[PDB]
Amino acid sequence: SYCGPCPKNWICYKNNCYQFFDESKNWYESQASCMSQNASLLKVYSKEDQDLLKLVKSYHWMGLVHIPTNGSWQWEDGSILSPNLLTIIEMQKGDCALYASSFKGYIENCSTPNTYICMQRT
Amino acid sequence: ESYCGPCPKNWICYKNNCYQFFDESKNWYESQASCMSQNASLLKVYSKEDQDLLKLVKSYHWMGLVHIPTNGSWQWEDGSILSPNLLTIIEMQKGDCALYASSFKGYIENCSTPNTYICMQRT
Amino acid sequence: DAHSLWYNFTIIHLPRHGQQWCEVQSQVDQKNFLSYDCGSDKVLSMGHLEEQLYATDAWGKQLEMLREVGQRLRLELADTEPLTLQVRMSCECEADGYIRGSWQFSFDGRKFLLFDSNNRKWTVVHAGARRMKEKWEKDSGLTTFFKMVSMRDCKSWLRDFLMHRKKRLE
Repeated sequence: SYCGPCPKNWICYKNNCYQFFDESKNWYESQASCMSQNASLLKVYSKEDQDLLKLVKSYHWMGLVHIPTNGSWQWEDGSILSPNLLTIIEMQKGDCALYASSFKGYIENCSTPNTYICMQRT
Repeated sequence: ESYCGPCPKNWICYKNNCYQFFDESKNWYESQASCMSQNASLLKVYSKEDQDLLKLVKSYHWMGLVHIPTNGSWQWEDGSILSPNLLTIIEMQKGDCALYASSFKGYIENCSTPNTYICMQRT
Repeated sequence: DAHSLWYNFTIIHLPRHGQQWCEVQSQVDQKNFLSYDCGSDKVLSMGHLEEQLYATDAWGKQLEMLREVGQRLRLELADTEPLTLQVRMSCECEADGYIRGSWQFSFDGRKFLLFDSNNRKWTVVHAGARRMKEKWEKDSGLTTFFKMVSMRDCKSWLRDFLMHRKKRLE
């Protein structure tokens, strides 16, 4: 009946707090931006709990960072990208991922300006 | 930091408003009915400010916008009239109903053709 | 060697008879494998069932995007400058990976616009297409949608169909 604690004017859904920034900046900058407001970039951990993410259009930086040695990815908070959550689209050389509609993540150059999503739960 | 208004269970709460997107395709009437059976109505656009997240929406969906057969103006389910400043209406297909599309755009559609929809509930 | 993937859309604004507003024919390495009603989510005739392209993760993703591309083009077709928009989206992998992603737009059988995803250049083919170019060139979202889907999504399904086309054989 009440959506979990969130800042002012932040999208709240199932007690998660999202915020889409129209401003176009690079991953590094996007990271800091969220950082600078007690929040992370965007971490996908549940298709169910994070259902609304399939209605979003365009591409947005997520809090994904990979280790190009295990071809694996992990989030800012140190946790690994659990399988069966995101369909990572692989043209590379890039080392960052952009969240795209219907649980997809396009790998791109981390220095390419782009809109981003900040998340904060609880 | 604060709380977001009272909203039904599992509904996108934003700027004290509630939304819910249905993947189920119904025609306007069938959709409108669905929102009514949930103490809600079809999406209603009154403020690009209070509802900016609407430019985030992918695809087209029914919104509670209808056409008045005489004066050729559009009105919401509640009766009020669309205010010049919110939507740009483009004809996609025949009908007297309007689908919403990302970036405050209203697309005309056959009221009887099945589409997904967006129920709202002004807090 | 090089491989390609061609998607030929037929989008109609204000369909007249029993015409479906969305239709798409596809070809893998220049030849057919799927006819799909991108408007009602329906495979109409996916000839070439000896490679089970379906039964690949790419298959559904592919149909997903075919529907999204069809819906985007529909709205765009609704506010142009019954109208039949014929579009061909293509991607081709060479021996290195050099993927060429491009789009071709027609409106009644006469080519109108060409989009080079790679160089991201919109080039006019018809005098009367100068305005749509402007509009779409300035619609950064649309144009980027055309680059992302043809340069990556399409190469992705190509890669998976191929990688699958072999494991069977060898």
